[PDB]
Amino acid sequence: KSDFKFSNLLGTVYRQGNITFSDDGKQLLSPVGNRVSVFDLINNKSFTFEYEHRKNIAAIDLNKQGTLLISIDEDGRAILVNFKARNVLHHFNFKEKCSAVKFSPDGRLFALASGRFLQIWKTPDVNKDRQFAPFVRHRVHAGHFQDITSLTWSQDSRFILTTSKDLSAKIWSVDSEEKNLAATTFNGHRDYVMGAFFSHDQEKIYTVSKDGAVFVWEFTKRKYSWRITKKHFFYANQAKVKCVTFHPATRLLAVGFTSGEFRLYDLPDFTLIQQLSMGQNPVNTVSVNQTGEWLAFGSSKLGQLLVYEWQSESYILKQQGHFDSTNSLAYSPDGSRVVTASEDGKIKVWDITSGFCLATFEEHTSSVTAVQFAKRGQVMFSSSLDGTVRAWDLIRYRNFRTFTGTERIQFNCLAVDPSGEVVCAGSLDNFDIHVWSVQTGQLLDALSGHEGPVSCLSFSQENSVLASASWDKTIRIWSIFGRSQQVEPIEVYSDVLALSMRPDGKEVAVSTLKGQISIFNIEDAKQVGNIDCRKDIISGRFNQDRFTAKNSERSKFFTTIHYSFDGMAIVAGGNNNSICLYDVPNEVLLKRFIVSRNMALNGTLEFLNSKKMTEAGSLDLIDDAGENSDLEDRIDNSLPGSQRGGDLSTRKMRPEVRVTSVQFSPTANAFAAASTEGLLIYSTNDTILFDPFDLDVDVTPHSTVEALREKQFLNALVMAFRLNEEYLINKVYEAIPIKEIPLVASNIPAIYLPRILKFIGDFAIESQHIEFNLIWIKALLSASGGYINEHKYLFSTAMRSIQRFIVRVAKEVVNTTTDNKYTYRFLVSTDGSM
Amino acid sequence: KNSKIFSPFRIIGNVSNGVPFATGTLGSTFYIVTCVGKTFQIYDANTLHLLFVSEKETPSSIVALSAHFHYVYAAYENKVGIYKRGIEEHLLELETDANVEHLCIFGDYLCASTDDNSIFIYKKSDPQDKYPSEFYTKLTVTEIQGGEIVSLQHLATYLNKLTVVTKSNVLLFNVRTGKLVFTSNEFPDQITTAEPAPVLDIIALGTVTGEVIMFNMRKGKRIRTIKIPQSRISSLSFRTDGSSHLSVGTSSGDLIFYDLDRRSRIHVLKNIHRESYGGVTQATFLNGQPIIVTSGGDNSLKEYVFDPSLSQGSGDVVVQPPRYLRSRGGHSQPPSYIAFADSQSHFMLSASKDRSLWSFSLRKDAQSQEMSQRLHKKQDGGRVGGSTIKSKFPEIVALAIENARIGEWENIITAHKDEKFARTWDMRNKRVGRWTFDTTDDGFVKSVAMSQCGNFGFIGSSNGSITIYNMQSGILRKKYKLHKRAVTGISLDGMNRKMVSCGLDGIVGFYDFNKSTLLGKLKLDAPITAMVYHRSSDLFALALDDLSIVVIDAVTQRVVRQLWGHSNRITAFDFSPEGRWIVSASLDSTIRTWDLPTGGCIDGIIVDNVATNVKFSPNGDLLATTHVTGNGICIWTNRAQFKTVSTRTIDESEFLNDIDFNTYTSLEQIDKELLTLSIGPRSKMNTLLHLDVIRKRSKPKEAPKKSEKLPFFLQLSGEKGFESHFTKQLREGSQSKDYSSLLATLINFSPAAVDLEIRSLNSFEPFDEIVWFIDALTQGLKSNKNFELYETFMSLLFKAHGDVIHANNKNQDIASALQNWEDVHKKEDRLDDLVKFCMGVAAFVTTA
Amino acid sequence: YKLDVLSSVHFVPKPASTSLEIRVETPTISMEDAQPLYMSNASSLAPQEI
Amino acid sequence: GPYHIKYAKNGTHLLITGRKGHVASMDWRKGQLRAELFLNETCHSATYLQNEQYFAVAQKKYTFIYDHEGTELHRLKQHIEARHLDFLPYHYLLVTAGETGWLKYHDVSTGQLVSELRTKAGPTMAMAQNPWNAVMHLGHSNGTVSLWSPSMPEPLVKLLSARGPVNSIAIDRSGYYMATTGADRSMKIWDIRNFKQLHSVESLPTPGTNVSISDTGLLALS
RNA sequence: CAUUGGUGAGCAGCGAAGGAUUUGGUGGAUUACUAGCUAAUAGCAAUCUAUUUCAAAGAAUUCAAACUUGGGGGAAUGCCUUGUUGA
Repeated sequence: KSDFKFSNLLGTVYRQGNITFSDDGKQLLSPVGNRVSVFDLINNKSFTFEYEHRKNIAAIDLNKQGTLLISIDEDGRAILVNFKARNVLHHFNFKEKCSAVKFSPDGRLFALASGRFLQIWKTPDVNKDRQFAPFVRHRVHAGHFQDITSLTWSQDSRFILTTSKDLSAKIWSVDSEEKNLAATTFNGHRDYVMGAFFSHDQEKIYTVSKDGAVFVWEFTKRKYSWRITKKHFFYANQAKVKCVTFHPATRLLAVGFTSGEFRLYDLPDFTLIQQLSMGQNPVNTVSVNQTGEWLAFGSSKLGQLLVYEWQSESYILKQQGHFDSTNSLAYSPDGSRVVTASEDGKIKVWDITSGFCLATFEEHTSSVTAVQFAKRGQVMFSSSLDGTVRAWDLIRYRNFRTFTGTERIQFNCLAVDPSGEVVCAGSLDNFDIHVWSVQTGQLLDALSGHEGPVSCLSFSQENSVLASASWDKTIRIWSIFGRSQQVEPIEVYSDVLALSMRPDGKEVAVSTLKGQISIFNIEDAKQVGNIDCRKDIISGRFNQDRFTAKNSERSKFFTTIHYSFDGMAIVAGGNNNSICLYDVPNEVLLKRFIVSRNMALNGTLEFLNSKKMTEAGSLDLIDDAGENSDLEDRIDNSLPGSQRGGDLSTRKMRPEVRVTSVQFSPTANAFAAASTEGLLIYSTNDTILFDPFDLDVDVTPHSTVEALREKQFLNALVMAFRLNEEYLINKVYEAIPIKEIPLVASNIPAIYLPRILKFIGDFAIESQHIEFNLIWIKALLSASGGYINEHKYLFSTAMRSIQRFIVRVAKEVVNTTTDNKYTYRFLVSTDGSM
Repeated sequence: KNSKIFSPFRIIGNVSNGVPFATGTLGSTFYIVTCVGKTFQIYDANTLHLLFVSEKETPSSIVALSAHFHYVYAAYENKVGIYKRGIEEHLLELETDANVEHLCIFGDYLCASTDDNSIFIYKKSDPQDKYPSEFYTKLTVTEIQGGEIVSLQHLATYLNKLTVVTKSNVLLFNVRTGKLVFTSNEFPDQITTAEPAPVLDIIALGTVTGEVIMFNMRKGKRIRTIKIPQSRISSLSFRTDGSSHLSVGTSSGDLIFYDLDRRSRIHVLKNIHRESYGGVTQATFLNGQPIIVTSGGDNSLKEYVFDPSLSQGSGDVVVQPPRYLRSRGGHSQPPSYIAFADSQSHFMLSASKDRSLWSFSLRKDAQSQEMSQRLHKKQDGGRVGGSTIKSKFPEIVALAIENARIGEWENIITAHKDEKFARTWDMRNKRVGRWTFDTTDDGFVKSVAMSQCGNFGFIGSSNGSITIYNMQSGILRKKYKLHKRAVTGISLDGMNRKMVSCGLDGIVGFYDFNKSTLLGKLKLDAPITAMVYHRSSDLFALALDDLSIVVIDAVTQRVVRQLWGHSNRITAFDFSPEGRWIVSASLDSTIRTWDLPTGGCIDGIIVDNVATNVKFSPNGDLLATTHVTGNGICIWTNRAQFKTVSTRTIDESEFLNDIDFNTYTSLEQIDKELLTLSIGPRSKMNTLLHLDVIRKRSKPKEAPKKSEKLPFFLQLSGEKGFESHFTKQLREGSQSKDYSSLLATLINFSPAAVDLEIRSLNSFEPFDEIVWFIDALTQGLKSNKNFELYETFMSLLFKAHGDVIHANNKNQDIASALQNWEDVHKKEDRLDDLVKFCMGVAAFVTTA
Repeated sequence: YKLDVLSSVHFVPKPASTSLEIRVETPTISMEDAQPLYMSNASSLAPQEI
Repeated sequence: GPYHIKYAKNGTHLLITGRKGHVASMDWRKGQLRAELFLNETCHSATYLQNEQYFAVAQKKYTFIYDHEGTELHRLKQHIEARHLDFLPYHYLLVTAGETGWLKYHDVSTGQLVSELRTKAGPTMAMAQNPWNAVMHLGHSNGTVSLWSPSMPEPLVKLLSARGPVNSIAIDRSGYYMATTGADRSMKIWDIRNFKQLHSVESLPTPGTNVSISDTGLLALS
């Protein structure tokens, strides 16, 4: 029922730090602020880790063998993760701002550039168990003079050479007996050094500086040691080198400037292989894959990632996430995609299973406030603050309609008719509901009556009435069809600010500014019951709050509500750090989730640190800006007191935590929450939980396998359902033969009908037995059709996943087969040539 | 006695154990090595944060400790280990069987005195090396020269001299030659301690009466004699701040400070450590600071300061008494009840038989307060009646905690030994709450429970009654009289729907809670001594008295499992965080891990010491147990969380791998008649079908800039025959009329490779390559796997060479190949039949 | 732009406008993003638009 | 943050500045606090300009001029991005050298920007006034020290001191000897009349961060 | 008659060698614990100096440089740019 866990973080591709490839080159590890997303680019499957830091990540490094993953945030706090387990092995504090991590190419020991010191530690084995203190130190070198900005291992693992704001590079040997072989330093640059790299036979060293110069060092004569033989320069005027990388087997130098450019040189001899433009912001990180074919570029301003194959100039991927600008959410009527409406004036259709954006629409000028689909997943509607509401056709990608008012108010919420003929939008500038027809572009009516702005709209589908709820402290139900045109108001205790309607259409759930979810019947306007939701809310102290979180009431209500598709639970979320999952017939909460434990937002903690508070003021409300070494990162583009408009630079405050929208998924037991760090997607594993159903002393996996070996398929399937073990259901499901499928599917019990429907849907969207799954679906729908058509709400989010399977992965095989058949008929039937 | 799931992490909550600690100076900073059973721990001194702990437990207990700059010499049973940063950098095994008793390092020599009065002197090998390594000599003290060796000291400015102080006299040994040089006049008392004074030649000697002898060594004459009466002197320290003070810590709990110039006693700190646990076992002034670190045997280490004087001219006469400064501590007695206090596995509650409730920390060992038993001022108006001699509560025998309403009212309910009521506690303030909860039938609180929402507390007494108190206002609501023996377990569902109780009349009673009815009354055989409720699966477990664990589903209301196999009483047990295992520790010194689905014991540990509490983490990662002796909490981890664990039966031996590791790899193809798809991503077919337009959208907007000089063969210059392999394999497959290897390589090929080879087939001559390719695809469609891939390969062939075979239509070979193709494709239209039916009926069912 | 951001994007919208933009027949695969997947295959114009 | 010391010219007041916002003007000898300001913008330096009574601190962008009590008197719209302040005390001139590669002399009695001079060489890495001569020796990132004057819009004389950036310079009271340390771990003792370097310590076993010379010819290096 | 207004005088009740309110200071926590210093593959920590030096390496935009300005008018004299005379 309600065992959710943090599955995915969707809609954020890269924010800040270090972008890594897998050793095979198939997976791409990128840091969102705390967590780390991993994209498997071949199988098209992403995930993100459940653990998270307390501050933004500054470093990532994965082992060669793909076993261990060290992620270091800002200010030292490393976490060592077991990778193929997805589980945190150890926490270790390095107390200075760590600039770089890198394992050795052997794998045995890792280096760490932290301060002006080079630290070398030994890795813990993964085949062993957890220790109190697994990190055993190797050495700490302290030759440099200022902060160390880069770190590179030799190909054999016996040399490291580092790079620092000393304007200098330095070779250390790992072994004390090879100190004398390599104990040296390299001077001569002018601004910094930003990279130092070995050749593929380590007899040449290339060192690149922030000034824009590459020195080729070689161990030659004029007994003789380490001259500069060549000084090549990039002749960029305003651009500065921001990130360098080097693949030594193919001799590739990939440089990324602060103008947007990246250049690829060959470098024993400095030939411009390519010069391209990632964007119009700085380029903040470069990486290569092990073969040397893919180059991963990342920028932090606007937060984008670009994986580029450079032999044929081809973008493998070009994605751009979002941070603190996501005003609304919707699912496709499937578990396929999520459509987000974001403050930049953009709408993005994101996939789920491979967390990338499939499409972007960019026609609204200002921020897009809300987005809905029709009662079909081909057309969506969006409502924005430029005073317009537009329709979009997701087959030929065009806004075919743009409805506007007359007196140009700016629209906040919208709602679209099930029978897709009517779109009604409500604003806060006018508090009348404006309703347009969809086919003809005209506006039908302005439903008036609300005193004070309209906060939420919704269309009750299975009877088609309109529920509009407003700061009037009033719900109002309009019946706008059938020649009557009649209203009925309901009065609530506070000004309502969220609304949802049951799948039946029989009840409305409202969410008020007093901290109450109320639930009303809609035939008779009487109140059915309310959930009081004010004490199960985690509110936070801001860094600039002069009052306690206990007394603060900016965040003790919910501003988004969604009924489940059963109709039994509500998800709820507002301007606070907790998302709540409630149970309507029992008016008691099932669970509470804590959306972000990142101290670099604001409303996260309840109790700040009095060591940070001085008698001057908080140590965290001091301008750390003008200490910076960059004119562009030092200036302040802000406006006094503005919020919620424009870029994250235009407000001089720490971006708060909030959840802007929530929905339940239509097909699987998941829910998505559009929040300040992205789209948090929570989902359940019937694989991992043990939740049986009508057990007994005899029901056992051994007894079930005994029943299969004694050929009692109905009994084996029913025992596997009562054990509710996923591998057991899968074993017996593939173990029964073809000729007994209709008998078994007839004599299956009505209590285990929805369980077998859920199992077939999930297995079929990821399985290769299309014939077996279709035979099973045909037998079940044949045997038990009237039961499902009767219990249309118990089987909604199971038959929806089954429809998804049929349309997504069976109709495509049918398409290919029919095309081949008709092309063969034309090739073999028609006259030839000459 | 090893395990297969759990593995010991560390034992949490100990500070000291009565072995005299040692102080080690680093640069200008100090650390403190304290002994805790077999491991030691290295504490900072400016803050008392736990820096280091020993990484491997010793084979026996640690007798002595000493600490040079970076190195720590720990003398356990027969050996001496030389550790640095917790890791054993050298071992020094002695050549006897008698245990090591004392240990003193100085210079290049390490002097270790085993208990039969023989001192082993070890020497550094090279005078640059860091610890003594080699055997050098074996001195001995016979009976005619001295009694049992009390201590081994070294005085400053003594070339190769080792001051061995015995129970009768003080000896000096030359350690290089190995020759005694001096024997003091025999003291008429028994000497217990020695301590080198920070002046030359002077050692202080504490006896078993009240005497501290200031004894010279250049002359051999008792310079001073300071009498503590009616005490045994246990630890001596001097001051090196610039004031001439002395600290005499007694074996009664007292610590007395003398000024040696005025011959005065400045002060006496009374009862700092318990007399019953040794008293003061070590006191040390830090070197040049007015800070004394005193450690006892009651699992506590303190340190005090001497604030400077309040006068101006007088100064050393008006000395302020020593005030308190930092300290760490734990439990003195073993712990009684533990509980995980949140879902992060950050905090433990631990209530112990010294009547103290602590809040230990599993993240940082300096976050662990003690919860304060300081009552609240009444809300009625009367005066609370107790003793005016303040005391601690009786010991705790049950605890319930619920974090749903934290920081708003109380969320712990504790049941104390032989009292008639429970207490509320508050984990926010770490204080007691303002409500106490009575039973109302003269019965002791035998068990307690809390609602999930944090509103209700259920108290089950020792006469059957269940009282239900609201926790915000701590006010009584209900009372359930089903049992007439005691009530040994209460629980409420997560939906506040049903409520289980279980009691010593062998009775389980399932009540409703939203109504106030009885749903059922189950009677088992034996009495019932414990109940654990897993709410996520609605299964509870009852530990009985015919030595079994009865697992009962609460909804269908009957016994589903009955785990047998314990051979004595069942002390404690708990569920897995997901509902799959029950871990049960029992009084036959065993810990068994039973599996709930298959029903059998999958793991068994034998412990040396009986285990009285066992609690899984609320997260998956930790197991926490606690035993009969030992003042800590043993922490174990999950190999099962980082790996997979087989589920067999082990216990009768020690004391179908699909089903074992409970994973199931799906069949590649069930029948040889049913269709399948490819084993891979479902995007390979769409990419092959639309391989050109996706690359066209991937290419950038503008042209990139290049140079003019470039190597033409740059790819081949990236440094470090006759036929093609695909065509060769197709040719051999045509020769042998077997294309299986060709189809293996075609499924193997990547998107571009496939398009490249299929475009570069040969299509001019009597078309052998096209005929062989279509023959291979017909063999694949007869093989009935990779159906999407063979259909998409034929579509690619028709889009590349459609014009060639269209022009050369009705040629015999291509006609025959296409006829066989059409035969098998006709044979496989049934998939479209299936899809049409399922889509139409599903649409009708869902909408209409 | 500066005024809207300063005023915390509450404002009153633009009056209206019109513009007769053009379109071009392309596959929607090439119309959408740069990524290994896709979601629609048809052209960019209707059959009555061609 | 890390503080920053200035003494008055009488040697009777002390002006400390911390990198965060703490600016304190105190009497140091009778233990008084004349003015304490918790400015929040990162402050770089500060000088008592003519008395104990007025002092100018350099802030995140603009230089500010404060009274003897913390009453802010002026903010200088023309002194953008300064890190080095100074005061020619007979000429009543506040000299500010910044990150903009400019050098500005502002007459503090009238209120008038006497001169704006464009150092070509980019952000200034050190600065010290020759007191006997009242001429500003700046030290650039190239390694050149430059003697500057507010009438000539050209450097009076350029000296190549060190390889790579100059770290700190300091001129003797008598106006004859300049000490300059540069980030190539080097320290030069230069003569200023006739401009002949005297002697050049070449391998300091860390770069020299600060130099100062007393009124007895004592030479202090940090 | 009430006071859901203040100031006092007494009970009933609670009630173990007392009780209540306010308040200065210090300690420990408020993020998840791998020891101090330095010139650092080691040394010091009771000291770095009567080895603290030498050898090596190390010098573009022939100066590209305020990306750093509240709005309008101007700018004698300055400053910048371009040309010119004379050395």
